[PDB]
Amino acid sequence: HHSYTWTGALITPCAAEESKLPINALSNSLLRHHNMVYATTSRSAGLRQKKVTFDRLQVLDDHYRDVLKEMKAKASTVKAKLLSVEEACKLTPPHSAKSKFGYGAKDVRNLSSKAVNHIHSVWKDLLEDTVTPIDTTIMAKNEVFCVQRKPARLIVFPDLGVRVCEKMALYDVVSTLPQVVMGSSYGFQYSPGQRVEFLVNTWKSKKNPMGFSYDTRCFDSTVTENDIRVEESIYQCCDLAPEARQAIKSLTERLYIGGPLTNSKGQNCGYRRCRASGVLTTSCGNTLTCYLKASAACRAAKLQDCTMLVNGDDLVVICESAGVQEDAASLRAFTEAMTRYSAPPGDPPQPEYDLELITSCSSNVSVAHDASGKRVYYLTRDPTTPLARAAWETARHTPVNSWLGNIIMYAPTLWARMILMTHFFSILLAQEQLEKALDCQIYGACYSIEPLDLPQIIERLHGLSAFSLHSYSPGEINRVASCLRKLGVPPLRVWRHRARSVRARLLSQGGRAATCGKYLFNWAVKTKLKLTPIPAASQLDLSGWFVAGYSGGDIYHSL
Ligand SMILES: CCc1ccc(/C=C2\SC(N[C@@H](c3ccc(F)cc3)c3nnn[nH]3)=NC2=O)o1
Repeated sequence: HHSYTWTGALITPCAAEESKLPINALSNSLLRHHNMVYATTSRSAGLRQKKVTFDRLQVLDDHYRDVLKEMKAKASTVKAKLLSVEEACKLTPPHSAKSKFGYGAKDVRNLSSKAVNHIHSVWKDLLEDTVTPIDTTIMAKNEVFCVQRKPARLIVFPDLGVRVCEKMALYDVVSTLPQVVMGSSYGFQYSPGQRVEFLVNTWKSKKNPMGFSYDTRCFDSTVTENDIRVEESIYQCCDLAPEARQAIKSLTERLYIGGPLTNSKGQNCGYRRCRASGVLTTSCGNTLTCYLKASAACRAAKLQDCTMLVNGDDLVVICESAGVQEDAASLRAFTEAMTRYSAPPGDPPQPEYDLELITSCSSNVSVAHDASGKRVYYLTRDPTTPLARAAWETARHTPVNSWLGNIIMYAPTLWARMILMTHFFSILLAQEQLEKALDCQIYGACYSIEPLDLPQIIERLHGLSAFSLHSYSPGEINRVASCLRKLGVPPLRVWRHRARSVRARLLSQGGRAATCGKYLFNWAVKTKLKLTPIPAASQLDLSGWFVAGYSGGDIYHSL
């Protein structure tokens, strides 16, 4: 029951890898302590392998099965449709990994005959063959972090032709089933403000609120063949075309359950018997499996009035405190139950009685004040990683622009507004690229977004309050200030000055550019403006922006 097996061949890169933070003429204006930023490479792949390789044990009891039966009952009310080849193709990221069969993402998106014919042939093979394991590629991810160094994460994905077939058979499923099965507990259905709203309204729902987060040690490796088959049983509960049932069955047996691992050089690196992190069902499956195990675990632990919030492998639980002593005991029972379900904790879960002290999805609730001085809750997080990546993206263009995604997701925060917005808008203006669409990711899906639309986008996801928040909490203030000292980032005084400069230059531009200056940097001037709803803000089609998670799902969308 080992998560993985290895032949000994090394996980190889498909291009030159940089470890040290690239430096340019802009670097210092943001960060001085360059040696604290690094990017993980294949060189550490070996360390990760040893961490994610272990034997799994599972003891499923009646609570587990009772929760599963309930989940299947909700799942049966779901009706999913097969996606056409064209539809699935249009969902393919312009820069997705090219197929090993003579065509790439560009060919897929343009519906080239070669790409369509191969896709159709792969689809046919899935319907006729439900046994032969599908090949996958294992790569060491290149991610940027701040020191104090972690080994590179691994990514396992099948060929482009297969990814397109996954979409056809399961896109509609993984996009709609989770919300029906888990209801208000499915986190990807909420925007940042909606997630904060759900957490506060839930916290208040309890007379004696108590909450905690649960971090499973390498969740993907804890997923057993049973878990993957259980997820399939849930999918099959949906009303599906017979052709889709066969495709989902086949993908489960040949890909999801496990298969061979091939490095970028074509050598067999080993075999996988756990969750593949680079497939379409990675997010939905982890969310379903985490919710199933945690729900059953809550019962075993006898937690009162439990309200859960699940996002992939990230879990949040808010319930009725039965006392400080009893809570601690319950939590331990919960952990023991989770462990029996093959989901041991990486870090011991601790009970919190202060919402702001609960961190889930690397984030936490905090409070500030809007123009009217009213108390307003918002989602924030430790700026360290976001700032380390912003430095890298300062001297190196990357496939994913983390700074953009961070600005969109945490626009109300002190650090995103003061630093991220000021810094990158200054750069955009200098290169006159304000209107250039850039790629960023929201909940694992890729989106092409033009900086000039940030104002309208932020107003839609956070409301005008994001443009005028102030008097942040002492806790948040200290955490940001510490980060800035650690990384060597200029003080507010400096950023405010740079913001006025950027703001003035934007206003001169006019059009949307001026809108960016007026709204994004109204906090910089001494005499703030009124700031009213943006007209074109209703034209934006953010329908599929916050519906589900697609981490590793190879999903694309054009705004
Ligand atoms: C990171 C270290 C730090 C210094 C001061 C604070 C706390 C601040 S600044 C602020 N408001 C200003 C602001 C500065 C930068 C921003 F990005 C937003 C708001 C502001 N001026 N005019 N309107 N609002 N409110 C607080 O509690 O944190």
